[PDB]
Parts: sequence; structure tokens; C-alpha cells
Amino acid sequence: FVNQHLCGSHLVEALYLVCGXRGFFYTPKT
Amino acid sequence: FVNQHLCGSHLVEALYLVCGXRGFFYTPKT
Amino acid sequence: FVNQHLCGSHLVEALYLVCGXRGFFYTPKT
Amino acid sequence: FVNQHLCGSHLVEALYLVCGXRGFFYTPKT
Amino acid sequence: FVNQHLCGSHLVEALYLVCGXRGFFYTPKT
Amino acid sequence: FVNQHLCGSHLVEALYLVCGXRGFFYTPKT
Amino acid sequence: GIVEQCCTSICSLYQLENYCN
Amino acid sequence: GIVEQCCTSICSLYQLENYCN
Amino acid sequence: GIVEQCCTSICSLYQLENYCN
Amino acid sequence: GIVEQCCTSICSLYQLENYCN
Amino acid sequence: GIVEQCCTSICSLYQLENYCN
Amino acid sequence: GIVEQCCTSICSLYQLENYCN
Ligand SMILES: [Cl-]
Ligand SMILES: [Zn+2]
Ligand SMILES: [Zn+2]
Repeated sequence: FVNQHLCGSHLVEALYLVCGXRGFFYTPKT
Repeated sequence: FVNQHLCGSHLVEALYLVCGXRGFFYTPKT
Repeated sequence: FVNQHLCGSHLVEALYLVCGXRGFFYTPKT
Repeated sequence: FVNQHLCGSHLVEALYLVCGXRGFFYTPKT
Repeated sequence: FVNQHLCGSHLVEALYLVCGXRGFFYTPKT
Repeated sequence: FVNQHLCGSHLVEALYLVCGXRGFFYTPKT
Repeated sequence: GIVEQCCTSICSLYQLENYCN
Repeated sequence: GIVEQCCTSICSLYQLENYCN
Repeated sequence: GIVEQCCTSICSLYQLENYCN
Repeated sequence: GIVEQCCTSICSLYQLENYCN
Repeated sequence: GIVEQCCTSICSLYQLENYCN
Repeated sequence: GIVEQCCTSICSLYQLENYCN
């Protein structure tokens, strides 16, 4: 996998790819 | 015969913009 | 909706999503 | 049975790179 | 009836994250 | 075509679009 | 699910807010 | 322009819609 | 339209310049 | 090819590492 | 949070997975 | 490399094509 700053929509696509079928949660701070 | 995977990618990028600082949870199956 | 700097291809996908079926115009300065 | 919406997303990201500082107008239907 | 072109776009963005500093080669046909 | 800094996944989609059917290679340094 | 309602057919920004946190 | 209002500065959804057809 | 010509089949960078401003 | 194995059906991050440099 | 760990700083795949369901 | 020529500096379409197969 990459080794850099993943930010914005890029951090979410990353989560989308890694997590797969288990889904994920994106909460900047909430 | 459509493709869910590719659609999901689009879906999570859209939720990123739509939800903003509110965030979200992405859940497909189990 | 988000509340941050939308730039480059990211500003265009944003327009794509928001505008919908009415379409839109992207003209940095022109 | 294909999907126009997802294709549009790709189309407008491509026009962003292709057109450059010249810009463009995206118009689907009405 | 699916679409390879749009899938490729997704494929190369995924390889970008997956391969990291290792990089990759993308080859469809000839 | 655009005339700006293409970086990250953005540089790869750019290559994807420009190169077309001949494919391409993404190797940051390797 | 979102995949079922939004991938079978187009969802607007408005129908998408539904799925927000 | 759109770049200065929404990229160089943050701009609301309403402002983003000023660029719809 | 672009959707009709480019989503039914692949358009190159060259066929896309057509739709530029 | 990757297009054949990964566009016909979903490939995981793991099946994708295969195609890395 | 996820923004500070993976965006403001680099974070491994393992760390990225702490945000999976 | 490609990162220094097209990311760290701007690079024309021709230069971008030096990275095609
Ligand atoms: Cl797609
Ligand atoms: Zn897509
Ligand atoms: Zn970006």
C-alpha cells in the first residue's frame, strides 16, 4: 500500500478499497 | 449485469462531498 | 454539503454532483 | 443496461484535463 | 454489455494506492 | 490538454487518458 | 440499501443526504 | 471566477450552483 | 450528445477536445 | 489480463498487489 | 481522528483499517 | 522521473506521453 498523506476524497476511496465488503466509517472529527 | 463495485466508488466520493464535516458510514453487505 | 476548498478535478465532480440534469459550465477564467 | 450517470462522472473529469484553461460546458438533457 | 474503459480508470487508481512507491505497468491490449 | 502540476492519483488518471490503448507505466522513482 | 437504491438508478444530492451521519 | 470563489476561498452550495446551467 | 457518443463507446482525448470551450 | 480478471468480477487489494511492479 | 492520523500524518494500511466496520 | 517532471514541475502532453507503453 501507499505511504503518504491521504486526504479528502482520496482518504475515502482508500478506505473504500482497503475495507472492502465490511464497509467503513468516515468521521473527520464528529 | 451492471457493476456495484464501481458504483460504490462513486457513491462514497459523493457522500464525502454531501455529508461534509458530518461524515457518514458506508455499509454494503455484512 | 462540504465546506472547504474545492479545486481542480475536484471542483468539477462537485459541480457534476450538485448541478445534476441541468449540467454546468467550468471556465477557470476564460 | 449500461449506466450514463457513472459515465458522465468520468466524462467531466476527462474534459477537465483535456480542455485545460479553455474550459467547457457539460450538458446532458435539458 | 459492461464497460471496460470505465473499469480501467478505477483499476489504475487502485493500483496507484496498492503499489505505492513500487509502481506498476498498465497494459490492456497491444 | 491541461498545463499544471499533475500529482498522485491525478497523474495516473492523466496517463490513463492520454496513453489510451497502449497502456503506460507509473514508476515514481523505482 | 444505498447500493440498491442508488446504483439501480440515479440518486440526487438530496436523496444522498439521507445516508449522512 | 469559479476558481477564486470556490477553490481559492470556500464557497457554499448556493454559490456552487451559480455555475450550473 | 457526448453522453451518446462517448458512453456507448470509448472516445479518445482527440474526440474529447471537440467538446471543449 | 487485469481487465479480464478484475472487471468481470471484484478483485481485492490482495489480488491487485499481484499486478504491482 | 482519521484526518490527523492519515492525512496530517502518514499512516500504514493497518492504521487505515482501524476505520473499517 | 515522472513525479519531478510532471508533478513537481508542469509538463506538456508530449512529455506526459514519454510514459506511455
Ligand atoms: Cl464507473
Ligand atoms: Zn466509475
Ligand atoms: Zn486530488
